[PDB]
Amino acid sequence: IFVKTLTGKTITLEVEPSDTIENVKAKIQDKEGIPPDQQRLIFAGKQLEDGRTLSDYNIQKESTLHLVLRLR
Amino acid sequence: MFEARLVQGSILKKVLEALKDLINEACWDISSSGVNLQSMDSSHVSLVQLTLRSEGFDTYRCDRNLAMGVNLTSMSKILKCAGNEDIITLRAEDNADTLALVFEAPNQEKVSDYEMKLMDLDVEQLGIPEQEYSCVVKMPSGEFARICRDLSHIGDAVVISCAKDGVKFSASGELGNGNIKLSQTSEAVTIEMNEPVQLTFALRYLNFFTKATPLSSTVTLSMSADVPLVVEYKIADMGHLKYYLAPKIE
Amino acid sequence: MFEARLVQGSILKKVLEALKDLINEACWDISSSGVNLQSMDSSHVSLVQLTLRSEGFDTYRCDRNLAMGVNLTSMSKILKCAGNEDIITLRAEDNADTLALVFEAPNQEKVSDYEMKLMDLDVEQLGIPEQEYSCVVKMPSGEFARICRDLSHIGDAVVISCAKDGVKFSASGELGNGNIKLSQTEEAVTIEMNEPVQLTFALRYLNFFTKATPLSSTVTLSMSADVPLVVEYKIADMGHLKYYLAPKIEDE
Amino acid sequence: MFEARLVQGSILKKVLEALKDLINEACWDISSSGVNLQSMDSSHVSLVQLTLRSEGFDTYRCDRNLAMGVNLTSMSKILKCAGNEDIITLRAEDNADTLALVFEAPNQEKVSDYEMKLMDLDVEQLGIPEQEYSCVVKMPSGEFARICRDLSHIGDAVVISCAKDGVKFSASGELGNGNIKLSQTSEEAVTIEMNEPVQLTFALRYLNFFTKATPLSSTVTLSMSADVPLVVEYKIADMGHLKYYLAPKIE
Repeated sequence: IFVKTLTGKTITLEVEPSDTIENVKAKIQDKEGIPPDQQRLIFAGKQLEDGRTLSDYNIQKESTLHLVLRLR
Repeated sequence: MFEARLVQGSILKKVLEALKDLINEACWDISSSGVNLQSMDSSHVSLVQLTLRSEGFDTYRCDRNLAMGVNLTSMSKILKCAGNEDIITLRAEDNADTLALVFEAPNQEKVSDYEMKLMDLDVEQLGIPEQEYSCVVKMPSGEFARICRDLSHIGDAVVISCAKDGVKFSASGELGNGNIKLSQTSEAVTIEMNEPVQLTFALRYLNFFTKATPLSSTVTLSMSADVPLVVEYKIADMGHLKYYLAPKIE
Repeated sequence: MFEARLVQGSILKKVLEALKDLINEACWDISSSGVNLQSMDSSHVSLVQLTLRSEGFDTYRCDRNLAMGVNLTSMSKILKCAGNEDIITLRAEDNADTLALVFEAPNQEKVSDYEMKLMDLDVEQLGIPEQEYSCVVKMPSGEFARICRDLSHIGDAVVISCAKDGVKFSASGELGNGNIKLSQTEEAVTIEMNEPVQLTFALRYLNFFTKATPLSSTVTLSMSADVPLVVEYKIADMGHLKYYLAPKIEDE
Repeated sequence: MFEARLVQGSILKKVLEALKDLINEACWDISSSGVNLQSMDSSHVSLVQLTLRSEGFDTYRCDRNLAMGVNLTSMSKILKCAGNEDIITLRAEDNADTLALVFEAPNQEKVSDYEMKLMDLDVEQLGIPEQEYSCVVKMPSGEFARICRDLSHIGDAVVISCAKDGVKFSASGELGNGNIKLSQTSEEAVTIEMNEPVQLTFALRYLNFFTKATPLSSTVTLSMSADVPLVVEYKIADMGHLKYYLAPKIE
C-alpha cells in the first residue's frame, strides 16, 4: 500500500489488508516521525475513521492513501 | 540512631508551612529510603504525599525504620525558630519517644537545639498506586496561587478546563462570575494532553495546596476524567509534595 | 453597546478604592461624553463627583446613554482580580442586566473576564454650578493625608485656616491640642485667594477623602465662607474626583 | 522655664515606643543636667531608667528643676505626629501644667506644634545601687529579640546560663524544650565579661517587653548577678541610655 502526503509523494509499507488504521499510522511515524494525532488519512474521498477496519469499505492491494495532517 | 543533616533548612520550614494548616497530627515514616509522609487531612477529604529522599540530604543516617507521631503545628512552631540559611539537622535516637532538631546558623556562631515529644501513632500507608493522566498542566506556582485566590472571591469552586492550546479557570457566585485563560506558549505554561478535560474542585482545598508555592517556582496539575486532581510541587533534587483532590460531580 | 478600553486598570481599581467605603450602591452615568458618578455618601453628608471624560480613555464607545446600578464593594471585589498594569475594559450592552470587565495582562499571555449583575437604580444629578473660591490650595496628596490621620489623633475635627502666608490645620481634644502649618514654596504648595478664610471640618470624612490619594500626587482644597469644602483629586488628563463637605457653623 | 531641643528627634519616638506598653503614667524628672525618667511598670514588676543628657541636645535650657507627670501612651500619640527626619523641641514653663512639643521638618517649611496637658505626679525614686555584676554580656539587640521571641513559643520562662565561653538561653513547655547557644568574637562583636558563672531564670513576658527598645541601639548589654535583678541595657548614642530591671525567679 502507498501513503501520499499532499506533496504528491506516496511511500511503500507492508500492512495486512483486513487491519486497523492506527497501527498503519504508527508505521507512518516510524520513518516519517509524525505523531498519529498530528495525522489523518483519506482514501476514496472520505476520512478514515479510527478503530474501523478496511473490509468495511472496499479496498484491494496497491492503493494510494492520502496523508493529510491535522492543524498546527 | 536516625539523623538527617540538611544544609538548606528553609525547605523543611517550607514543607511544614505547606502542611500544618491542612494536616494536624501525622506520622512521618522514617526509612533508609528517606523521610516520607502520606496522610488524609483533618477532614478526611484531600490526600497528601510528601517525599524527601535520603540522597537529597547532605547527611542521611537511618539505622532502623521508625514511625514518628507528631503534631505538625508543634513541629512548625519549632521550625519557625530556625533561620532561613540554617543547617537543620534532625535526630531521633534509637527508641526514644521524642525528636531532636538542631539549627546551626551558618557562620558557626549561634547554635540552637530543640526537642519535641512525639505521639503514639500509626502509618496507614494509602498508596494510589499511580497512573497516566489525560491532561497535564505545567504552570508557574505563583500564577496558580493567584488564580485560586482571586477566584475564591467570586465562588467556592473552580472549573478547570484543559484544551490543547490553553487552560481556563472559572467560577460563579452571587457577585457574578469570572473566567481566567492561560493560553500555552508559543514558568511558561505547558500542556501535555492526549485528551481535553474539564472538572470542578473545591476552592478552599486548592487554596490549602497553594501553601506549597514557596517550595518551587513550578506547579503541576494532573487530572483525567473521573479521577482525583493532583497538584505537584517539586522539592528540588530531593522529593515532592503532592495533593490529591477529588473533583465535584457535574 | 457601551465599551471603554482604559490602558491603566490601576486608575479604575484605585477609583473604586476611593469610593467603596464612602458609597455602597451607585448609578454610573454612562454617556457619549464619558462616565460620571455623582452620589451622596451613605450617610447623606458629603457629595461625591467622579468625571471620566471620553478623551482620557483609549477606546470609548457609547451608543445609547445608560445608567448602571452597581455595588461599589462588589465591583471593587472584582477589580481586585486585576493586575496593576493590566489593561482593563468595561463592556455592557443596551438593556444590560450585567456588566463585563476584561483584564489583559500586559505582554498579554493571560486574559481574565468577569461579569457582575447590575441593579436597577435611577439617577443622581446634584449639579452644583459652583463658583470661584475665596481660597484654593494645591498640596501633596500624601501630606494632606497624614495631616488628617495625625490630627484625627487629637480632635475629631480640624480647623483649616488660610492666608497666603501659609495654611494651618488645627485640632484639640481631651489629649490636648496641636496646630500644623505649611508656608508655601515639582511639589509642595500654592495658594490663590481673594480673601482669607477659616473653617471647621470633621476628620472622619476628610479621612475618607484621603482614600483617593493614590490617584493624584496633588490634592486641591477649595473653600469659601458659607460654601462647602471641595477637595479635589485630578485623574490623569482623564477626569477628576471631587469630595464636597459642609463646614461646621461655629469654628470657633 | 525649660526648652531642650533634639535634631534627630527620632530618638524621642523610639524612647516612647520602648515605654508606652510597659508603663502608663510616669514622672519625668528634668534638671539642668538633663532629661531623666525612672518608673516601675504598671504591675510593680519591672524597673525602667532613662537618661537623655543635655550633652546630646543641640540646645538645652532648664532654669527651675521640673518634675513632669505625663501619660506615656498619649505622649506617644503626639510623638507619632512627627517625622523621623523631624527635629523635635520640648518646652515647659515653670509649673507648666502643659508641655509644648514642637516638630520641625528638616524640609524647613511644614512645621507642626502641640500642647499636651500634664498630670499631678506622685513621689518616686528608685534604689538602683549601680553595683558590680558577676556577668556582663554584650550582644546585638536584634539577636536577643529573636531569642526571646522564639523561646516564647516554647515556654513561659527563659533560663540564661552565662559563662566565659558564651551564654546559653533555655526554655521549656508542653511541646518540649529548647536551648540557644551564642559565642564570642572574633555594631557586631558579642562579648562576655565574666567573674563567677551565673544561672538565672527570667519571665519571657517582661523580657519581650524590654526588646521593644531595640530600635534605639545596635547592641544590648545584659548585666547579671545571682539573687539580684537582671539588668537589660539599650543605649542612646551620644545621648544617654535606657535600662530595665527584672528580678530573677526565686531559688
